[PDB]
Amino acid sequence: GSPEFQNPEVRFQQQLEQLSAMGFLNREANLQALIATGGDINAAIERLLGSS
Amino acid sequence: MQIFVKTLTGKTITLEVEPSDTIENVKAKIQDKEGIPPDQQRLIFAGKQLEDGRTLSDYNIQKESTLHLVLRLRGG
Repeated sequence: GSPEFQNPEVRFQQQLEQLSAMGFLNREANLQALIATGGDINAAIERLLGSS
Repeated sequence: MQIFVKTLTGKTITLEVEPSDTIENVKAKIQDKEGIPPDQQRLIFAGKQLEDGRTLSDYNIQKESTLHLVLRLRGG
């Protein structure tokens, strides 16, 4: 239906599929990194692995 | 031993390393193959960041492992 992406239970659902496919055990932080970028997964992971 | 190195872009680089190799040592090999300077190279394993001042024995890296090399671009 129409769930909230902010909810850690969802974790974007689709965006998390790419994050986990690139070898990343983090979940919550990834949801934030995805918001900070706005869909830019590569730019997210780059900074995400460094800090937040 | 053999290993697999997939970049954040999705590139799959095949290289050779020893259980006594260092993170920096691997970076040099990758630099030779590709060309990207080690300073712009980042080694991530299962989300865990492999620090340059570490060994393959620190995070217990085995053979046939899949390492993810993130490329932190300084430009835009």
